Amino acid sequence: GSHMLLTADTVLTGTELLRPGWLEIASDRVVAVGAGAPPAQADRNLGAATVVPGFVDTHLHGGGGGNFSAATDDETARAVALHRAHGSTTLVASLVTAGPEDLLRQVSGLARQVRAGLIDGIHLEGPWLSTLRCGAHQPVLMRDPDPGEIGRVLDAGEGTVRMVTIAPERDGALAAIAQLVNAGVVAAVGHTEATYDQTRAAIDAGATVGTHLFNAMRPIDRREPGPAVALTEDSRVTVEMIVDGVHVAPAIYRHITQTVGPERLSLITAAMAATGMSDGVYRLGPLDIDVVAGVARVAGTDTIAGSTATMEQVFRLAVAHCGLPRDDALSLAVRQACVNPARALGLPAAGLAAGARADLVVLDHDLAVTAVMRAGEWVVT
Amino acid sequence: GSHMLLTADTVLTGTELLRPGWLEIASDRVVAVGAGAPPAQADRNLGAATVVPGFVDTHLHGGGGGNFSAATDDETARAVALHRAHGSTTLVASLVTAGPEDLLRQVSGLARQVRAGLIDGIHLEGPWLSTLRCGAHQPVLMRDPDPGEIGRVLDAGEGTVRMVTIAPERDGALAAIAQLVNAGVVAAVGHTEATYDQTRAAIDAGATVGTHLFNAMRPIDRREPGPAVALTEDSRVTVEMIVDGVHVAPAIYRHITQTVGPERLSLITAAMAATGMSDGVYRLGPLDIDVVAGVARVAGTDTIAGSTATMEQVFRLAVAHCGLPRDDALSLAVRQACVNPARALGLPAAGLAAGARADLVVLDHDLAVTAVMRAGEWVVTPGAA
Ligand SMILES: CC(=O)N[C@@H]1[C@@H](O)[C@H](O)[C@@H](COP(=O)(O)O)O[C@@H]1O
Ligand SMILES: [Cl-]
Ligand SMILES: [Cl-]
Ligand SMILES: [Zn+2]
Ligand SMILES: [Zn+2]
Repeated sequence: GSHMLLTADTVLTGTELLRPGWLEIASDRVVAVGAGAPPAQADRNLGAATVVPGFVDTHLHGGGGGNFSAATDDETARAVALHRAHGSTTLVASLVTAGPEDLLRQVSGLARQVRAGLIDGIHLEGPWLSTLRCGAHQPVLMRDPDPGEIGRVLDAGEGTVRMVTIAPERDGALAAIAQLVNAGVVAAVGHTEATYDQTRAAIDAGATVGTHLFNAMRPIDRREPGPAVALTEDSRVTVEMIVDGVHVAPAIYRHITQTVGPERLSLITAAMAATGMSDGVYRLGPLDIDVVAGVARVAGTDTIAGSTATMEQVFRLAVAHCGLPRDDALSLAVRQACVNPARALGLPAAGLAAGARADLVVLDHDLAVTAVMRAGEWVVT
Repeated sequence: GSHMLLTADTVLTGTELLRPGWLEIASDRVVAVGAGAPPAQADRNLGAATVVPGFVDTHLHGGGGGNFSAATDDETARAVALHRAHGSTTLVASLVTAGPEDLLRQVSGLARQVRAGLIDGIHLEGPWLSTLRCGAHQPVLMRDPDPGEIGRVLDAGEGTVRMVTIAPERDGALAAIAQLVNAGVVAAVGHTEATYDQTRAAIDAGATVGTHLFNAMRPIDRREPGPAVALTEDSRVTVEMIVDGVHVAPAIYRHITQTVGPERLSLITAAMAATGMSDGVYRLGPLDIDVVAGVARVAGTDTIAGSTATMEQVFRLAVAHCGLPRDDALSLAVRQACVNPARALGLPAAGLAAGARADLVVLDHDLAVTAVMRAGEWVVTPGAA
């Protein structure tokens, strides 16, 4: 654009709650943001709306019928369009376990769409995972992390692979974590039967993210705490959680938030390709997924295979279920849905502040998305 | 009575860490506490020792060969003498699940020792329980909480029953919790297969304590969190934890401390009658117990017969495993072993402060007890441990 001055009764910047607030947008940047009456006459008076920074979804597999694992322009476009429509202005595309050949093709294909700007990075969830915690993955393809293949895969992405999930109990997992962190890649722990001690070792080797805490993860036990306690204990780790109301009980979300504090939890969707569509049978990598009432299940089991949630939905549920008063709930959920995930992944600092890119979301009273701006242009006007 | 002046390199009062510190004792009361040099020449300089308030053990079954469930002067005296020598200056004696007539006799007999001053209260850990997990005491006598029997048992205690463990899923549990709170008794949640929702209902009905969190309790599951999460979530609840290194992993104790904060965890021993006994085989109530390297087992079996922890041991393990630097660790451990449990049970607020009873413990640099004072007199005088 050129000159936009927005007002709204509430503006959350990432670190403060402005009531009322205003933002001045020039081209694709925020030039200025503040509380009270605006420094000039406003162009857009949003009224009784809440403005938050754009949502930063760092772990999702598709949407609107599109699968990121397809690594085609059409499927990526329809996934990006749906999530962007719901306020996810930054997206890390996740790949499920795959054979070496398909992995290179998928990484190369997605890396092109990063460079094109459709997605902001690649997450490799697999193949270096535990077969005991596979879920919606093909366990046959999981393998020990080999430093030759890791280098080949990172070479193919040309710096666009941002995060790799590792099962810390596989042979060569601790070397692979060091190898990833030397390449500037975030090492995440997930899909693992690791003990407390093995997860603690992975953290000391440089893992800094917990992949959807409590899902595909050994449970907490009084004598063997398991990975979830190692991950919540260490302040260097940002834990992911899927708060769609299906993957973990809301009281678990509340418990972990209590434990790790406001800066150490990231909300994610793990959205699959049926997000935004109708019910039926779908595809995730090389698997068939039956979505019944929006609940994704691997065809023929009881295993939930991913969510059908957008960041707008998990934001709303975080606010409702975090147990804090409304204003504090909004502030917390903005840290979890915008600030913490961008920080954890080395992404452009989320936040509405002078010089930041103008990515923001307008929420109505019920906290539904009414507008979405990305790079200073309305995606949803 | 005259004023005794004590000095030590470090005095923890329950809220402050004084370095150096001093305390003035008159009769059985603390007169004054302060930092720096004493007001006069001290009657005893404890030197390079750390003084803490007396330990408050709110859940234990015996020690030194005595079972509180015996409800005799001889068994209670032996248990009290053992734990007192390791710094527990306040004790709440626990009874396991028992038959209705045996329950009344045990309560009646322990109430007399409350009135005599050997113990400070009674905890009924049973019979209104409902778990078969390891830790179950006598599950064939577990039964629904009948308000008639509760009134009869509370009457028998003449106000000395301070805590009652309730499994929240039994018919009548929520009513029993309301009945206990109205009678001024603490309702604890424990020995239960209750869901998260059923436990949160018990908390809304007035339960304020979790009986040895994670032990004898449904575990945490991602879709059914179980009672431990309801108990850690609610600020009204003080959770018990047995930190002897065996009942819960040290990192679980850190996790829970990190979750609930410094005010909401109590260290307990759940000590059984073999606590503090030398290696050997012993007749303790209805069981032959074999003690090997301080671990008690029923003779002829590999099965561990419960905790043999003293408050001295759990305090030292709490300081070692809480993951804080030493001074912050001592300050947390004093809250968990002294202030939080006394407050949860409505006991005389622990702490070395003007007006408080003179109950304190002297520890060396290894955090071993070297002296114990209770009501202004040395139970264990410095050097005699
Ligand atoms: C793509 C993928 O792997 N998604 C996982 C799924 O595998 C797992 O079954 C589910 C719950 O796992 P849980 O039953 O251990 O919580 O979480 C995620 O949806
Ligand atoms: Cl997932
Ligand atoms: Cl016990
Ligand atoms: Zn995933
Ligand atoms: Zn007990």
